[PDB]
Amino acid sequence: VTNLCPFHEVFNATRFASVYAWNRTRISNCVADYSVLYNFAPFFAFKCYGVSPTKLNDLCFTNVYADSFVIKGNEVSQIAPGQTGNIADYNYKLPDDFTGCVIAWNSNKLDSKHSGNYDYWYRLFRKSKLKPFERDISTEIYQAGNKPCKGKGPNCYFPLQSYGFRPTYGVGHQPYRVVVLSFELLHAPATVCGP
Amino acid sequence: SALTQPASVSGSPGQSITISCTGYNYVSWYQQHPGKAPKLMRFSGSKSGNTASLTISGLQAEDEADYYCSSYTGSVTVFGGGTKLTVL
Amino acid sequence: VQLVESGGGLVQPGGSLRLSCAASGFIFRSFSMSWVRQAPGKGLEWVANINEDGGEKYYVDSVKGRFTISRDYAKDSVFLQMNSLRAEDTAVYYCARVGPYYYDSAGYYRRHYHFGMDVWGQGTTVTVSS
Repeated sequence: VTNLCPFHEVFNATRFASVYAWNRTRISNCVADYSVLYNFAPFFAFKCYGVSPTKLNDLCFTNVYADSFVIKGNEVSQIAPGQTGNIADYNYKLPDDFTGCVIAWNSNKLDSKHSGNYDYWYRLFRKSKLKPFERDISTEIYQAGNKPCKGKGPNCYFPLQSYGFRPTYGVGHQPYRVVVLSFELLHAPATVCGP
Repeated sequence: SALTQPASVSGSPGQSITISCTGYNYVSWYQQHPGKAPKLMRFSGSKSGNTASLTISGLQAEDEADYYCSSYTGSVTVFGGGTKLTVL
Repeated sequence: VQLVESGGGLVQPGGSLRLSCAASGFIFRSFSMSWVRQAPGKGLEWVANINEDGGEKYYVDSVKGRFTISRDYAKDSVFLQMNSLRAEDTAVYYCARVGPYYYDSAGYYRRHYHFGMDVWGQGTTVTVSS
């Protein structure tokens, strides 16, 4: 084993991207050792769909996709196939047949500056519901009424709102970092396996 | 967690008057005249810990109304006692 | 934008009524809706709240689970069924939309929204008496 999959960057990045513009990293052509994942952070909401976690070292996939972002405590449960809300509807939606794992852990220490960590935004309004595995980084003013908007107004709203993360909040409002691993095997031989 | 407001505040026309609301990041202010539904809110808002404040500059005759502070957080909203402003 | 309340009137205690809130001029599938009552001679008081999809319904403790508030995307309106009416329940009811149109203080640059009840309907009167 000489080429370990670079999980040292996904679970230990200096800062994570906003949920509406969640970051996607591709992991391939490497040996995947998930046993070290528990050493990265005290995982709170580890959950795998379509695959038993204890057998993660005994499977192979063509490519792995890590989608990393930051949400609130209440919105962690929205990261699941067939779920609805704000994050699952207008920010980041998983397919109904999703296969992979979800790892969510608290980051109250790194994403709470006591004055409002307003660098993490989420999409509040959208014309339609987000398609699975789609990013909508568009920043056009949202129209709620019938009049033209061409900018902010009484019924013309900015689609993105900034989280007000602070360390004084409860566990339900403290920021949580989420990494969703999706496993894919289309045609190519699996370049990702276990030890 | 009902909010606290002064019973009534009075001031001279054209004078800046401050109304306090003591109880938390989302706070809204509404104005209501008799016979009409309340309306969302020369008016300057500020927040400090568990206290919010609304200052009115350039008081006029038409500004006689009742002002309410609310805290819409999570999914439960709580209204204050209502401050009936008096214009001299 | 326009909100119109209807379905109020006079009722004996212990009855069941239905209040209807018709919305126009804005998209109904994006704004959470709240019902707030005001007794004559008193201030406002929250009654009920529902999100856009209606899957999260919340009520004040003073009404327990006696009232049932719902919304449907078909007719684009809100409805509130009233059960076990009491003497202290007679009030004028308004339905409002929780819209982030409110921008409080200089935090506009920081892009922080204060979700308030920007549009209030004319409300309907429910008088619980013999």
